[PDB]
Amino acid sequence: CCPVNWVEHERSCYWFSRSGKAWADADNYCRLEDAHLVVVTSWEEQKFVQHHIGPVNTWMGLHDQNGPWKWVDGTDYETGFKNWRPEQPDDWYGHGLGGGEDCAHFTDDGRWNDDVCQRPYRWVCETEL
Ligand SMILES: [Ca+2]
Ligand SMILES: [Ca+2]
Ligand SMILES: [Ca+2]
Repeated sequence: CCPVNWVEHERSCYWFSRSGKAWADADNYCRLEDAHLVVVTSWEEQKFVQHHIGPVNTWMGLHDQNGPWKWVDGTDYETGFKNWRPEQPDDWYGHGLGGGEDCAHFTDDGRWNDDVCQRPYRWVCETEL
């Protein structure tokens, strides 16, 4: 069973924030719930998450902080589902905040973008039943 206020979908429980945090803080929040930032592995799961977040920048459990792109729960990135907006990920430095872009988020249309990990975005936690 999923906890109260969590949403069950295909053997996973999801929690959709209605507040924003920097990626590291969202990551910590999910771990303290015995969960992890959402790991998207199919078009079905992608459509499900999109439905609940709406047209809002939302962090997921995908990052390339100090190494290649990796899912927070160990799921393989190279052989897995991807939904990047064409021309992403670009590791952009042009925001002028220092560094590239190391954290993935759903954009307003659901396609993914890599962005500055310090930005405060909403987030999604996931746990597997
Ligand atoms: Ca998942
Ligand atoms: Ca990067
Ligand atoms: Ca980008």
